Amino acid sequence: SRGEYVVAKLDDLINWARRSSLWPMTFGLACCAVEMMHMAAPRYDMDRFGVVFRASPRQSDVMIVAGTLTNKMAPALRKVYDQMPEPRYVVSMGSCANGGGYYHYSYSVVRGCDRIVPVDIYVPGCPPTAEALLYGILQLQKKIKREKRLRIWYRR
Amino acid sequence: PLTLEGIKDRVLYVLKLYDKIDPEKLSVNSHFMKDLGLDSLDQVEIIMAMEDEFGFEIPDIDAEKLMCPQEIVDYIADKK
Amino acid sequence: LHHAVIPHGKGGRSSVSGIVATVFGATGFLGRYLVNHLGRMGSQVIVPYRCEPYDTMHLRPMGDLGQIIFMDWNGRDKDSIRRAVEHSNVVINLVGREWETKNFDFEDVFVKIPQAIAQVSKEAGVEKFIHISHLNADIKSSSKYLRNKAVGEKEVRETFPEATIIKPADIFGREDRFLNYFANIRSLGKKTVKQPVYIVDVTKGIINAIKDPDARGKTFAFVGPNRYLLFDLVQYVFAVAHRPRDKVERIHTTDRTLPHLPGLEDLGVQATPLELKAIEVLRRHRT
Amino acid sequence: TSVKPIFSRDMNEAKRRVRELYRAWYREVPNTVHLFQLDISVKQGRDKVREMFKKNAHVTDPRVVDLLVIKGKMELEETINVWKQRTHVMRFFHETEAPRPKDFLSKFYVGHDP
Amino acid sequence: TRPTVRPRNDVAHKQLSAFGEYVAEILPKYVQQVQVSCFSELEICIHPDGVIPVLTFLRDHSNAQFKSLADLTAVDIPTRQNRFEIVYNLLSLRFNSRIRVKTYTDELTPVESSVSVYKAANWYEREIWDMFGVFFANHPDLRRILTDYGFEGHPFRKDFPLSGYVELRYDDEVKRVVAEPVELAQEFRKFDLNSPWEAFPAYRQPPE
Amino acid sequence: TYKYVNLREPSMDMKSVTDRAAQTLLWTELIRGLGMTLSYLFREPATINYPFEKGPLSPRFRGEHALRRYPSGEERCIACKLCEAVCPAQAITIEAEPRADGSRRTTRYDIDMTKCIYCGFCQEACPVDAIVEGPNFEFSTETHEELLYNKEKLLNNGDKWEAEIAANIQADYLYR
Ligand SMILES: NC(=O)C1=CN([C@@H]2O[C@H](COP(=O)(O)OP(=O)(O)OC[C@H]3O[C@@H](n4cnc5c(N)ncnc54)[C@H](OP(=O)(O)O)[C@@H]3O)[C@@H](O)[C@H]2O)C=CC1
Ligand code: SF4
Ligand code: SF4
Ligand code: SF4
Repeated sequence: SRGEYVVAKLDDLINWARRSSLWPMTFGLACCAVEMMHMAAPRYDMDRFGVVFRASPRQSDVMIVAGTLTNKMAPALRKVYDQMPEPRYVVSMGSCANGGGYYHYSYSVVRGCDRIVPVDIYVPGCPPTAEALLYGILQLQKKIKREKRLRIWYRR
Repeated sequence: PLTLEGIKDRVLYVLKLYDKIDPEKLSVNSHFMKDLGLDSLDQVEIIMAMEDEFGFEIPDIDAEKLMCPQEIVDYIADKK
Repeated sequence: LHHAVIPHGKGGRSSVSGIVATVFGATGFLGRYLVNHLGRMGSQVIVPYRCEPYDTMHLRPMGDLGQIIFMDWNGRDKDSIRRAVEHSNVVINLVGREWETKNFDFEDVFVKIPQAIAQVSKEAGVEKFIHISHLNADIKSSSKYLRNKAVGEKEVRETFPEATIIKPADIFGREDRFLNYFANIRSLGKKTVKQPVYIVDVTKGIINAIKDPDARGKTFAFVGPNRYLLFDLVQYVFAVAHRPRDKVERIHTTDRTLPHLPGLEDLGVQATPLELKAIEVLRRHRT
Repeated sequence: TSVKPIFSRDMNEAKRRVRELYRAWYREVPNTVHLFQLDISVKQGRDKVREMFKKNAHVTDPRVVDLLVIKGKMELEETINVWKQRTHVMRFFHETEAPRPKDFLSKFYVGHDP
Repeated sequence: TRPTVRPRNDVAHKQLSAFGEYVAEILPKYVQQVQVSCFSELEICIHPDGVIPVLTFLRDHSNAQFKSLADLTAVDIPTRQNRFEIVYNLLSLRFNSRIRVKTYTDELTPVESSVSVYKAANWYEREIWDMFGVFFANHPDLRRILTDYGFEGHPFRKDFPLSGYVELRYDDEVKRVVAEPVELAQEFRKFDLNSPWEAFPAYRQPPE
Repeated sequence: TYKYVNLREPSMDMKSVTDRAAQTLLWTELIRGLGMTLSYLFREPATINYPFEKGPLSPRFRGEHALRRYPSGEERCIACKLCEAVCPAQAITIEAEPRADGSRRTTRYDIDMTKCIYCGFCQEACPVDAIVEGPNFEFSTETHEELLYNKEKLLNNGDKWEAEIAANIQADYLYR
């Protein structure tokens, strides 16, 4: 079954190519943005994982929603989400963002970013420690390792 | 080509062109507000509709003082 | 019946509503809108997928916290399907690719898929099973599509007889097929009279029929409000859009009404016309 | 009892300012429904505008009428700019149900809403 | 009494007492209270008509300079007919002292829009208009800033509850974000912490 | 006391003005900045290899929200509701019942991981040190359902380790 063999090998190559660099965009509303800039710090690297912090939305591989989502924020957040290529992944960082959090019982606040965009990787904390966020990005990469898109396309 | 009767005829067919008026039933003493069952909301609709039709801005107090088709025609005959 | 299936309070966002719906499909168009309106109703939706979890990921956050649930199914085994329909209030069957594949024809998806799921459903004890079908799918010619759908219609009618066999007309919406082909043109001109029905009235009718009991057993058919020529509709599409073989035969084939079966009026939903929603959806032209 | 009103003397100036504000809303609607690339006919939007005006016609106190005029002027400014987005303008409308009628028996099925 | 309890200066108390007595004597038209707390920060409690005259006096006169403007809020106190309390806060660049000009007001009658003499009061007054509804006649621009546009209710009142009445969610039905009546996921529990037994005997109000 | 800046003048002497002209037309202190940055180039950079080397911490980190139990004994919690009385986002949810024995215990002890700001107030408020902020911080959870702990999840998470928790407490039961 060398057709299946070529499908599996080419799927491994393209998915490793996807998960290799993964340059994000840092949306970053509140102090979770400061902790993201602290995993941009010289101690906890991002060069090593091909991860280039970049404000460009047009080329965003993954998107790290961090800070505190509000009602005034949410349509502009999803407009940022729309002008984005369809292979895309979402890391919800922060207790505020992954379920409302400390401002859960309030007005003007969407109860977590689940109610706007889908979420692949939740990483909790206040702030989620830069070490823990980097672990969450590693488990994001392992989710990219298990995606089987070309397997489903071949045996579709 | 700008007389009183041409302005009254064009006011007549735009009163025909308005939808909720049933029927037109034009008169020099019509008073479409209460004798025809209309609202002051519809009064200001018709006033700024004539403004949209054929000219000048027709401000608020003169929009209030009309309440009547021929009085609109005579106010335009005063203003135009 | 047990508690936490009874309705609770108002509607929306994990207000415990009535039905627990096992949906087959839902990664496509109409199933996605149907999961959307059940999430507005606040109903738990058990959906199995077969594809990558990225598709069910971008249709994931429709529900509230943990309402809808995702699992796996396949078109071969009764064990995975039966495990998906172990505990279900209602179940809907929506499936079908509009071109034959390597491993599936128009036959045996429309034939073999309702057989096994209806088998494990009738051995399972589900209620209000709603099976979709294309309109005017006959024993007659011109489509393996339509004749395999007619065979599936006879199957779902014969075994498990109190299924709501439902059929809309060819629906248009944000991700229509035939209006997209009207956009993806070049040409040719024929004649066919045709009524288009918008998608949200269809899925509102489906959710109302699935939440309203005593309306069971009867097959339903949805009606477009205009019912005029196809080529005039193509001229309308080019006019509103500012620019001057299986799918084209299956739109030129047959479009009629049937006086036998009841439609919109026994449900109480307002019909949205072609013109309003068509002006709403015909974006993406030149400026 | 000394009370200093905003603008009013009787309800004549109230009627005058509210009819001028409605004229401003009439010439406000088509520019905005063309600018925001909206999806609603002009007749429906104008009828919902005049329905929102006809909701609060039961107020005779002139200070309250003055404060309503000032609020409507504020939102007419904030919609004649591009400061408010598509979301707030659709939020004025109700196209997402919200289906709840005022029948007794309908509220008796989905209960505990007297 | 001396360790770990903050000592005070009676000298500053006497200075602020004499100064407040002086201001109360020389603007008799609007002075109702001149109260001095234990730690010497002055409070002047004012009828809602002398806003512009008292602030034009207190900006100048070379005995009370007080150029620095701070907070404005109108502390929502029910069990009154004049509910809201407009609190001007003034700091002297020349004298290093803090005076709190508390003028009282009701729900619907405006105080006289202090932005004419205080250029810092513009967004302060816009904030108070947005959160409360205290109207400000003779003001350049009143808008809603620090709230959503389509939201209304004047939420920092006590009549507005903790959660909002509206709650957004995206839906794919009309392909956009809509507001719904609030469906909380949990209660926001309410702890009856107002314990009895009179922790301060000096602040006892006379009962009936 | 004050020590202010920017009180000088450009010196009118010929040497100082031709030095400022030399910096203007010769690009000197720019190259001095290049020299300083190359001096940081020739250092060894201070990075940590993340999956193998984990960054240092304190014995009093606030992580996992684990539970403890008695020496060969039962559950350390009494359900005395102090942690839910102090929980500043009210993420604790305690419903208590006694069992057939007679000692007072629980039914439902839920931590919302969304609302948990990780203060430490429930650690300081616990009279018997039942709930302890844990040592490890790796949650990284793909689903929002899985971020709502039950009491049995907390007992499994307190029985996956105590020796870390016991070592940290036995080192630092004297400060707090
Ligand atoms: N105008 C119209 O389009 C009308 C359509 N209908 C019917 O409505 C249904 C839904 O239509 P539509 O959304 O446009 O089409 P889709 O192809 O998108 O819907 C079918 C769904 O079932 C899945 N599926 C199909 N075949 C297989 C297979 N062999 N194995 C596994 N999964 C399969 C699809 O992809 P995946 O596997 O990735 O989930 C999808 O989720 C169809 O059955 C169609 O005949 C009826 C009337 C009008
Ligand atoms: S979770 Fe904590 S650190 Fe992050 S935005 Fe909220 S308050 Fe800031
Ligand atoms: S404070 Fe400690 S013992 Fe008391 S209820 Fe909370 S965890 Fe249990
Ligand atoms: S650390 Fe978490 S569980 Fe403990 S009191 Fe704070 S919010 Fe509540």
